[PDB]
Amino acid sequence: CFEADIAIPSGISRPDAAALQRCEGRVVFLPTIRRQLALADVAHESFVSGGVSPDTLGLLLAYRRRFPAVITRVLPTRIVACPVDLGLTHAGTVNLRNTSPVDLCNGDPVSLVPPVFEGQATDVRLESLDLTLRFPVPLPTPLAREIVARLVARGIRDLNPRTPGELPDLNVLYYNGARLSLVADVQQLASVNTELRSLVLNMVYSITEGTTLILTLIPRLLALSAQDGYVNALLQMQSVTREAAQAPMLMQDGERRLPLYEALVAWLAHAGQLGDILALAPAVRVCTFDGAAVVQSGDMAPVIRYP
Amino acid sequence: ERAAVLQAQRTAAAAALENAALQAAELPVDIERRIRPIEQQVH
Amino acid sequence: PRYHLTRQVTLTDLCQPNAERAGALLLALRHPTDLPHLARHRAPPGRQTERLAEAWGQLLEASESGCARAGLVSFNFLVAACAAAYDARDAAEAVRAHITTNYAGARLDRFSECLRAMVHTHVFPHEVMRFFGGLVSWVTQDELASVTAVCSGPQEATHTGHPVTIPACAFVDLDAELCLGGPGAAFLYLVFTYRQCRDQELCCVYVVKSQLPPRGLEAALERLFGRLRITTCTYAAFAELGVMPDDSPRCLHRTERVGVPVVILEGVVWRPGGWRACA
Amino acid sequence: MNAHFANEVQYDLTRDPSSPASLIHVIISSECLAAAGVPLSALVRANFRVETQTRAHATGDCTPWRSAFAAYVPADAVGAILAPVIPAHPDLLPRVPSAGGLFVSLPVACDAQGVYDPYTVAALRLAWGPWATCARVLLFSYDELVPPNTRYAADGARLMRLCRHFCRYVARLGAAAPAAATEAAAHLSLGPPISPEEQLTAPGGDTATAEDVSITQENEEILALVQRRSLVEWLDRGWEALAGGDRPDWLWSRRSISVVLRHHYGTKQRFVVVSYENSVAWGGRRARPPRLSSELATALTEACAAERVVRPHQLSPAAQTALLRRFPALEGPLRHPRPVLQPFDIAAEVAFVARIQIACLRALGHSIRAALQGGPRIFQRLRYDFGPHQSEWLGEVTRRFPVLLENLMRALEGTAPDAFFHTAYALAVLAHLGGQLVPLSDDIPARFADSDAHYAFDYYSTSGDTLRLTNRPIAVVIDEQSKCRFMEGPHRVCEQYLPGESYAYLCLGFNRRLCGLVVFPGGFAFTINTAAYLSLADPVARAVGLRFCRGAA
Repeated sequence: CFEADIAIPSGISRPDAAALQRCEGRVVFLPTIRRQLALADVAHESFVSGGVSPDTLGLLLAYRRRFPAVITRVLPTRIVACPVDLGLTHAGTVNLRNTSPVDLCNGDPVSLVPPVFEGQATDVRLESLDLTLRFPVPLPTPLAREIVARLVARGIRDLNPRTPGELPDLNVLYYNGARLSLVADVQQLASVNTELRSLVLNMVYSITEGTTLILTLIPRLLALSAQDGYVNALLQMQSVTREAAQAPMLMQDGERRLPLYEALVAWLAHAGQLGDILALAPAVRVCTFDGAAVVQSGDMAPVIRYP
Repeated sequence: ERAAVLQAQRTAAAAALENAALQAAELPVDIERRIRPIEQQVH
Repeated sequence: PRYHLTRQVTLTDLCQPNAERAGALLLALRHPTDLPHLARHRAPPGRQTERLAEAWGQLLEASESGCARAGLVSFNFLVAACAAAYDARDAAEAVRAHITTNYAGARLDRFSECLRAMVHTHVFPHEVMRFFGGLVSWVTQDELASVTAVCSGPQEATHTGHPVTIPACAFVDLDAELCLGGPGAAFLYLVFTYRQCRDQELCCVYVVKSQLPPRGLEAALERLFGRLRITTCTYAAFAELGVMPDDSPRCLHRTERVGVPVVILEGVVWRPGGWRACA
Repeated sequence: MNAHFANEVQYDLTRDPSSPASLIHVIISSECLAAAGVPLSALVRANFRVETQTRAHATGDCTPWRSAFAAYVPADAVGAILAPVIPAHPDLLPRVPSAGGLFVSLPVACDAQGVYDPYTVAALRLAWGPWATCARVLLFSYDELVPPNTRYAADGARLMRLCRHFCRYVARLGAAAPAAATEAAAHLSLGPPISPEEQLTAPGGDTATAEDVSITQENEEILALVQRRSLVEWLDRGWEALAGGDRPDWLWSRRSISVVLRHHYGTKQRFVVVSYENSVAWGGRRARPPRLSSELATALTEACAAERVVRPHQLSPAAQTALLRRFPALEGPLRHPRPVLQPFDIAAEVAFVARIQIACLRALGHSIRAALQGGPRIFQRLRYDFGPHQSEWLGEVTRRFPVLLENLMRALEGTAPDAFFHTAYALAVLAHLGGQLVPLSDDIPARFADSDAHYAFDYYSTSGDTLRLTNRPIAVVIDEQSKCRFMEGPHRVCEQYLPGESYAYLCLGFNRRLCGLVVFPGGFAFTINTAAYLSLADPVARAVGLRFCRGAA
């Protein structure tokens, strides 16, 4: 585990000692690797920057440059945390707590998302030690990648107004059913802006010279549309692909460079990496020993290493 | 209301001096290259 | 299982670990007889791909492969060969006074040409010469080699930490990043910083010093650089050299084996990591 | 340097816009800011925002405020482009010093086959902060800004001195130069300080020179009868070894640079007109052929100079319309009954302002008489209780009273109108002319546009001299009786009190309803219907508001 401890610094509200008991299996973001550390850098008051608190995109950027840690065992003197970034060498598969409305799967990669849900705030309050605690919500990673694209684009609509007030909310989610509504309260600009620029600048490099030949086959896409099932379902209705349909540009130097093969490389370099440069890295994977295929809300799932 | 305009036109005409004086900075200049290397040809 | 051994049989045409120290940060030479082909491929055609066809071919002139393949590249062999390249001269060049008096610049001069030729046709020296380890034993013969230089996690610097103490081999190397100092553990990485057609295909080898995650290292790779002035692209690759789980045991010395500045680093979790090169 | 360069990236936009345009580099120096009213210390405290808008001379509207760039560097601003500074090698080019200021290039309104319109003004605005007190406005016509040609002849002496100073730096320093720098020096020898001010004052410029080849080919012909890699590529390694990088800021310090001196028609000042070679801006040798035409600056002049017509409203009727048959955009300044901008005058934008200064004072002055027709009954409007001997202070205020209301209006006359637009009444009308749109500098709070109970005050000194004691319009929410209340929120003395709270203060508030207050100490105040006296014609006022409003996002 390469054991790391966090002590109980000063006093105890006597029911709130039991509040630390039911947080077993949650995640602490501690911005270090320590053998002992105070509880002051733990809470959300440390997540608050100079003067201002981060938004749910800034908390992504706040959870960027800190280190997650697993609650292992809860003492009245200390709390032993295992440093996820290094000390994931656990054949004992140190256990986590699922605090999420989604019943997951077996075999999901699990990445951490700030509490942004309408009813799972994960707000526990300490008044003897005046601190506020937001636990991250562990979620499956495609469902995690369906969230971060919404919240930045919702903040993309925070730059430009123009349109009438009835906008698509980006606030109805879909997992097999299960209509989810999240919170849209505040959108800090710099958390939107720096997230928007890497969405711009990576999509710059992901276009290359041999990429341009693919753009010719855009009318070839709709030729498969009215003659099969798979393509017509692949072609989205709310897509620009159905909108843009309504050429080599020769410039041929040398022609032994494999121009089409080189196109799919650098496109995958930056447009292939769009979930992980915006959000947190997944290192938690669902692995139950008993053959249980799903893990209930509130359960203690065994946790294995990087996916 | 006139005194601002009658000053601002006067400041323009004061600036239009050196707008024209620097434009008239070629009248002792445009003559040397059109006379001097032509006379030693006559020589 | 927190103790491992690895072994590769190569020549002493490369590193000559008998001429090295007990602690050296060895590279392999994976794909050793490679790169006439990838000289031709992966590059735009304004690079004149007939250069690396001869360039590595002059390297093994200084060094027929036989049954002992060319490998086990030293840590010294890149620092001194790029000593004339990157922004340190007469101090990085002391690594050349370390090599040519103990190892040979004949093999450097063919390879410093490769360091202008590999980077020329976009055949970048990351993902070739992959990490091998810290030179545990040197059971080599006279002109041949048989080295055990274990990979495989923290055990290289425990089984040379319960006893080589991991030099940095140049004080210019071990880049003192994070002068904003605090307590914790050190996270070591292997970055090749480039300059493409500005300094005519620059080569660089140095180790960074950070208490930073891989997600807090890429923006740290965009900041602190002055070699952005390029446009081709895909500069500044890096992999994980692993964790030094102590910032207290770093040192500052100039005594080795020619007086070469050197940094003692005791106790390292050698997480072998993975490379990344896109921008 | 780069503020001239990054604005060209905004010139790399537009694509196919409403009107094809240009871009002129304009370097204002120190005293052209100082005589304008710009504090040089506050901009010295490099990328800085400039809000710009462009204005026609004859009629019409204006541009909205465009966010631009700046580089205010105290140096030899001509000499810094010419002799730049490497961090390791600042003595790469020793020079002669000069004055300095802001580096701002400015765009140009043109036509299809562009004939630029002189007398038409682009307006600068430097914003030190939010407030109108942290603002100045600058005037520039295209007669002021556009020379016919540049002076890249001064660039000829500069470039070979560069090669000699690479021949000068390595020979002085010696072996301390690295391996790429010890080469490129002697490759410039096989091919005194640099005073940048001599490139302005040596009488030489541009020429087509095709007439100057035939005038020399028929001049060297007689002599003949009687008788019967470059250096610039070594300049790159000159920079790439001494700097260690490319620096596209310094890349156009090697190419063709023209440095032209011009002058300012407002305050007798000088400034600089700059064009590089590789600039897509005006005077660049990489630009779009349709640029500028100096035709309006020759038509209306010579048709009035050969006819000796001193003012072209005294132009002859055939001499009017024949120019109208040539250039058709002049129907505005010649055939409009009452244009809201004055046709053919230098201070036509200034006389546009001074009317508004006049027309409000009569709207003030005939409204002050309105509520004060006869002997008034004002009794009071605020709640301030007295001590017993404090009433004898108001015994003076009986006697003191009528001299003030002259001297308030005297001081309202006594201000400059440029200094009047920073006060509360000049913006409360703009909060009402936007209600007949967010006015400039955003001094208006978020809750001024809610009620009519949100007033906005100015403060004048009662005793001594009758002088203004504010920078800020102090907006005090006012509730028979009604007690006062402030709003929400670099240090000015009088800004701490309620209106009319104490002696030696005259308080003067206004509304979006434009029913104002004159608050005296002791509750003794009264409303004024200035809305019954504001006579601002909307087509006159619509050129007023657009130059003074800001489109809020």
